[PDB]
Amino acid sequence: GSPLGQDVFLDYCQKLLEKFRYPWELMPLMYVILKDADANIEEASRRIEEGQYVVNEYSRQHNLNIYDGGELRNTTRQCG
Amino acid sequence: GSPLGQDVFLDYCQKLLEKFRYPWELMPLMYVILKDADANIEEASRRIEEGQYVVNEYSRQHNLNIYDGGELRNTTRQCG
Repeated sequence: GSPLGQDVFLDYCQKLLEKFRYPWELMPLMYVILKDADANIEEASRRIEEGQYVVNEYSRQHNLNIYDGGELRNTTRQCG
Repeated sequence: GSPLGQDVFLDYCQKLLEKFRYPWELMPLMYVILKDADANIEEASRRIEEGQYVVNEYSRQHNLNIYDGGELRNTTRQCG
């Protein structure tokens, strides 16, 4: 009787949170994700990443990144 | 992969972001959520909210953070 159920659903989220090093204010999102991923972190963690990769890749598609990329070309190589 | 149609998936993701007024770094989450909610914001917005309520509701029950409105801070107060 001491171990409840809902508290556990949050436990799993606590991991999906510390793993992605997210602040404590993003708990409602780790909650829905696990809610859709059958709460299987091994599955949900595979979604967020596939997500980070999307967002991070999406932008790099429009070349809208003034970071220190440095090496940036295609096909063979311009000349530098 | 599958560009064009992918740009829109970000359009919905954006609303889910501005509506909850989330920073630009939480796009990978608004991405997974819509991915399972058929990307139907009207369907996902129901999860996140029900999510904010869970975390928010789950907290006021133990009075963890939810803003103290008092012992929050102090900095200084040497008036007299």
